[PDB]
This record gives sequence, C-alpha cells and structure tokens, in this order.
Amino acid sequence: FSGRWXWPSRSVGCG
Amino acid sequence: TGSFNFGIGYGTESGVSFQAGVQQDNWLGTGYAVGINGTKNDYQTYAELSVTNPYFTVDGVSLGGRLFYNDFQADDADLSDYTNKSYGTDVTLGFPINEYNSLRAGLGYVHNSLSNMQPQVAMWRYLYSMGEHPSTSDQDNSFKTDDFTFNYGWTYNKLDRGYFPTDGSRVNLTGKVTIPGSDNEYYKVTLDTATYVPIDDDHKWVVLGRTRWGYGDGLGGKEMPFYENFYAGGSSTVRGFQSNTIGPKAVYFPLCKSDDAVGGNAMAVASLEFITPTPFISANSVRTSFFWDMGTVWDTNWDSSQYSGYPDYSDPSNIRMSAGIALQWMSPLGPLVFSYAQPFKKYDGDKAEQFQFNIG
Amino acid sequence: WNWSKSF
Ligand SMILES: CCCC[P+](CCCC)(CCCC)CCCC
Ligand SMILES: CCCC[P+](CCCC)(CCCC)CCCC
Repeated sequence: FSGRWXWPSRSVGCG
Repeated sequence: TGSFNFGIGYGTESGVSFQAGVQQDNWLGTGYAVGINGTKNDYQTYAELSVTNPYFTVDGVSLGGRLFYNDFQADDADLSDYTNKSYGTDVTLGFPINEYNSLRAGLGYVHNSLSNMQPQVAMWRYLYSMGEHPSTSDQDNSFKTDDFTFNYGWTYNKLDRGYFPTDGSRVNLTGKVTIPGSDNEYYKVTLDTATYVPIDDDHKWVVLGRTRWGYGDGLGGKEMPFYENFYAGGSSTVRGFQSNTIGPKAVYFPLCKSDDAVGGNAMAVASLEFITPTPFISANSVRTSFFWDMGTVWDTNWDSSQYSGYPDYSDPSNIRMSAGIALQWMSPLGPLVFSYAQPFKKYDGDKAEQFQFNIG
Repeated sequence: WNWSKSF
C-alpha cells in the first residue's frame, strides 16, 4: 500500500 | 462526497491481512483528497494520513503529502529477528509525460527505531560502519536513525487491459538517495518489468516474461541499512520457496550458521510464464499458467576472507529455480491466486513451500 | 474481499 503510485515504499513487501 | 472501506485477505506469506480507510475527495473544498488508511498483517502494520491533489496544475501534475507509521517485526516475516518501528512524512510530485509514461520526484523524512536485534554478522557489520558497537551477547539494544531522501520513479504502462493482460508491458523504476544531514548515506534502485506477448490471434495463449532488479549500497564507508534490504522467495518473486528465504542467512554470535534469511543489498528475479486456456469448462474469469521462476539475493559487503568457514554470501551466482502451475480467478472473496511449484534448484538453508495462495 | 461505502 505505502509504495503505490506516486509514493515511495515505506513497508516491507511494497517496493 | 467521500467514502470509507474495510478489507480482509488471506495468503501464505502475510497470513490474515486487514485494510481500512476513510477518504474524502475535495475535503473542505480545498481540491485535496484527504485519506486515512491502515493495513495490518502477520508481520507488519502500516498507517498514513494523506492529502492529494491530482490536478496541482490544470495539466495533471499531482501533489501528494503524507504522514506515515510502519511497524515491522522481522521474525514474523521469516527473517532473523528485529523490530523496526518507523514514522515520517513524504511530499511527492507526479508528472504525466504521455499516455503510457509518468514520472515522480519527492522528498522524504523517516525516523527508524531498531530494537530486538539478535546479534549477527551482516547486521553488526552495518552497525559498525555507522559508528555503533552494541553487545554481541544479548538482544537488549536500540539503534535510531533519521533520514532525509530524494525519491524518484518512472511508471510505464501499455498493457491492453489491467485484469488478465494479454499484450504489452508494465515497467516500474524506483530510486532514492539520502540527502546530507541523514544518519544513513546510501542509494537504492528497483526495476520491475512484466511483458505479455500473445501467441495466437484470440490472445488465449500468452507468454509473460517478468524481471525484478534491486540494487542499493552505501555512499562513503557506511552501508545501506539492513532494514532496506531486498528479499526474494514467495508467490510474487520465486514460487515454491518460502517468503524471503532466498539469499544470505544469519551468522549469529555465540560464529553460528543458520537458515534464517536476512535479505541483501542486491537482488535479481526472472520468470518465464506460459498462460494457456483453462482446461475443463469455459473463460474470461480464469487464468491458467505454467512457469519457470528464478532469483538470487546477495550481500555485496559480505567479507568471505574473514568468514571462509561460511558460505560466500557476496556471491550472486547462487540462482534459485522453480517450476510450477498457477491459477488466477476473480472469486466472490476477491482476486485469488494459487500456485503449486517445485524448487528444482535450492541452496543450503533455503526453505521450500510448494503450495502458495493469496486471496484479496 | 473489500467493502466500500460512500457518504
Ligand atoms: C488542506 C489542503 C491541503 C493544503 P497544502 C497540501 C500540501 C501537500 C504536500 C497546499 C500547499 C500548496 C503550496 C499545505 C497545507 C499546510 C499545512
Ligand atoms: C529487463 C527486461 C527483460 C525483458 P524480456 C526480453 C526478451 C528479449 C527481447 C525477458 C524476461 C525474463 C525471461 C521479455 C520477455 C517477454 C516474454
């Protein structure tokens, strides 16, 4: 969820 | 005007996953969509408050701002134990380039709180590179960092359709680099590609090629923090292997081998998949496929000379491989993916997990 | 599964 467009990933499994 | 949501999923890697959110588009007439969202699974909890204007300019340049928190428990993600509680804020700008390409650039602040670290070589080597020297005989420790980063991304999407694509490509490139003033000093880049090539006229026989590349490293004598490591293994990378199992394993301090994955600063995943028509009754709701998955995770700073009695974790050539069958279906409980795969190339300490599934 | 209700 945290790394969805247009955000950088902040959670493991979201890169 | 607004909306709210709650979701429940289930998968082999995440266990039961929960999701909840409240969104108010055009909150107070500001032109900004305000969202409060949270996720929780077996190893991680995430929450954010976002403020977003998809039309920051009348041409579609978007602006996003958020406050976030993340709690990650590494033993629950089948890694060597540590707790990483983080919080921060991100500001991001999205730029439409054309129909298929968008760019993004942003600035981020994150505070990381590391604790419950079971002393191990790679982790302790990173800590030593930061000027930190915690005890190697106990898990009673604390390590805090504050990082300022420049973030960027590129998304390419020319798929014929979003659900069950048959033709075209999806490319996602992400990057980040710390800004002077951060405790950490590193960069990290990711590239994901998916390409669907239809064989027949009716697009019922499709070839999917997928790649995943990850590389990060420290600038100066500092290393990339282990809590930014890449992982491989599981339903979304190399099927037939337990989540995050591929790559380096922890070497604990009493010199102590193990099968607990730690991740690494370099990763490469590749996959060839043949989507075929679903056998038995027929047809647009089921996707059957046969795959060949491969992947490797390594530690470029692993000192093999100092630890010659251990496997060389800086070696990228330990390519894991698996073969199997997958089934996708839009079920009344959400999207469903089931796979049965067999690791036909594994290395010491790798954990196998033949049947894998995800719901939602 | 995901349930979503507007207001
Ligand atoms: C409340 C509606 C959103 C206002 P702004 C959203 C910024 C996101 C990065 C508009 C800034 C324009 C220059 C800033 C608000 C400050 C507290
Ligand atoms: C770094 C992007 C590589 C894309 P591929 C290149 C094919 C040659 C033109 C290889 C994917 C893994 C096997 C696309 C495969 C499509 C079926």
